[PDB]
Amino acid sequence: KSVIRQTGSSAEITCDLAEGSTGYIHWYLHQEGKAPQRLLYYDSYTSSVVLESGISPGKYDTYGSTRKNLRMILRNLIENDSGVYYCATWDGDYYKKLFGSGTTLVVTEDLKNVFPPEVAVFEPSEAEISQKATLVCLATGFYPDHVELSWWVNGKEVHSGVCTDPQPLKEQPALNDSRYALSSRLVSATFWQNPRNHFRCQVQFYGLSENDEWTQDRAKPVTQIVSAEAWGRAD
Amino acid sequence: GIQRTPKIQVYSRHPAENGKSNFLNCYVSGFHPSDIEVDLLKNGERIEKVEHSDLSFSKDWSFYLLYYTEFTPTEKDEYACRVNHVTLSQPKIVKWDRD
Amino acid sequence: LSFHVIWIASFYNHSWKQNLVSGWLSDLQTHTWDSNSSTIVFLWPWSRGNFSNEEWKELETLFRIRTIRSFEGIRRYAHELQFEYPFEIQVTGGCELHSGSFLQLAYQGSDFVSFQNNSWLPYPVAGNMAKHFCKVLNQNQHENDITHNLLSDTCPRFILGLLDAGKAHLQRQVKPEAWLSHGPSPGPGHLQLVCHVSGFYPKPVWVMWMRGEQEQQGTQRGDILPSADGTWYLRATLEVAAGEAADLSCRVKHSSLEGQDIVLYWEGS
Amino acid sequence: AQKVTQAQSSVSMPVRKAVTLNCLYETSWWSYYIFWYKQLPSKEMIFLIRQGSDEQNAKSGRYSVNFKKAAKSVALTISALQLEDSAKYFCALGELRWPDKLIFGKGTRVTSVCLFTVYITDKCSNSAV
Repeated sequence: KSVIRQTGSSAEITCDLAEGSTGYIHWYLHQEGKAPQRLLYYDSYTSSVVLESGISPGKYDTYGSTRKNLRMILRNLIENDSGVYYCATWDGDYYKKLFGSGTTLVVTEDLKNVFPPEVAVFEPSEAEISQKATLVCLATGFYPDHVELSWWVNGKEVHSGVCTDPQPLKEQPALNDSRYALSSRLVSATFWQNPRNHFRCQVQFYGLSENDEWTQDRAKPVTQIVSAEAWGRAD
Repeated sequence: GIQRTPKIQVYSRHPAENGKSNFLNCYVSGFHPSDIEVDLLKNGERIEKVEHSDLSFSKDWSFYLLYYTEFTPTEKDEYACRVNHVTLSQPKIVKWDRD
Repeated sequence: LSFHVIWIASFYNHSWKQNLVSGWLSDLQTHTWDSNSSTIVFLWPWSRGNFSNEEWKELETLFRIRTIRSFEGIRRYAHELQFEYPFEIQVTGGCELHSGSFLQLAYQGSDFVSFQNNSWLPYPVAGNMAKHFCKVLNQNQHENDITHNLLSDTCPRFILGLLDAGKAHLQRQVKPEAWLSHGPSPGPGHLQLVCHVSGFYPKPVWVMWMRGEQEQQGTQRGDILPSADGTWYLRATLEVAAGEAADLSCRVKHSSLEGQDIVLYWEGS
Repeated sequence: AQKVTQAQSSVSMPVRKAVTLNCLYETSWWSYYIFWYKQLPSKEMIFLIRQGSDEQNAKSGRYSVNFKKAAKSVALTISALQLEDSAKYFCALGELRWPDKLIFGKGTRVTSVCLFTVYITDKCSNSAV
């Protein structure tokens, strides 16, 4: 769902489709601000991989010999060809072109600039009952700006009573290589007045893997789970 | 520059005679976009089960197709041949002149 | 007088192509190809010619590997040869009576390249694309040997067998049939007299409006159109001044009428 | 030889209302569908409605289309507005006889520390921080 890679290396995106009503399969690239376009399509009946318009031949290849488990590998990555990548195929009726899930691909110059989040719970207003309370955790200092976040109070997943800031806002907007942050503002009066209620707001961060090289003096930002802890008082 | 409009010609194999079966031929010639919607119309409705010839081209590499169907004409029925094509702003309809 | 094979490769989109192969003897068609079964469909009993039952299979295998390899070099060379979607490719090849062998190719309706003697030659007007296309076609020398073998040797020895076995169907004679009718008026105080003729074979005919023995020279003879049964059709019109027209007739001469002209006399009521 | 674009980039409408999204297309075809798609914030893409050429006006469930084929315009009219259906939307177009790739528009987006229930955040009671 999320892949991070450096410039000049290779990347393989695996996309999924509902069972297979598959004839020819197409790949589309989506970039925020611009319009999505098709890069290439794969004809499995003859293993034909033809590009489109002014696309550099050999840059993109596809070999997934399965209706639902199909792969596309893009090579010699640059800082430009980064975005969401979809797989699509038409219906049996050819009336609707069904699309896949989509893999978010981000590319950076050096294998640094990636860092895990900094999630912690803050102190709300002292008014509180004077009959509601709102505890919030902020995840900041993480790049790329694609993480998952939940609350997990009392050892149970949260479902309702929370709206999460969908678009993470970059801490330093001038240089487009810094980190971003997002909020998770989320309770009744009697719940937090009870000093036995636990909040373990957690963030799932996507990063590198074991096969990735690491040279910086800090820790390698592998896919991690960073969580905070908080409780309540009586006065 | 290299988009040619088809020539549509409508004719009957046999003289028109109410109650007797006959054949209606529509002939599209002289086009090179090469993809076209030829339809025969009976009182406005699209006629189904219309057979054609295998597509081919002439010396100037211009494409011609023959489309035909059997039918029994009446006094109140009027027929036409409708053509939709790249080089056409609207579908061109050619009627069958019966005296 | 000539037998030729045509090939129509239409690339409507990157993932949409349709190639049609057909074998024609002048106007009428005699063979067809079916990629579903990769076999040659003979359209007439005599359309097999004087060829062996074996080398017909050897030809249909040579065709299927040739049509499948050819129809796939395009879209691999689509960017290469600067072919713009959508586009069309057309090819004609055959031989004539008594014995010139021809083979020509068309891209986007215009003459692109041609095959002469034993090589692919570009048309000078076609530009530099044809030169590139000629070079890629001139690359493998076995194919051009195989092509030249077909055009020089197989085509004449086949057309001789085809015309011989088709003698009963080539010089068969079908009598015409005519009916007169009204046409769109060409103006005010003017009528249009139309003389339809249909059902004749072969194409050579003679049709003209008449006044006694004076051929009315204002006779507008139309095109000869097919009728899906081997016969033809032709309408001849004539414009008159709303009068001095009730004495007009349409005369038809054909090689099947055995010297008895069909004559129809205008009524106008 | 085709182009598809959308004018507005981000709008907002009251809950339980009716809103529309226009789309302009310059096409040289006589047989084609144009579709509307829904891009969720999680990048998921969902089909919405299918119409085009001479195919009446498509109302396939709680959503209609204003079809101006003479002026080459299509507007996706979504009535009985749901607060849930708040995502991005993209306008696509493709050939009828030979279905192949689609040409899309630019998209139409639809919508210590102290919170007023350095950072700016966004709103989603109001929970902006």
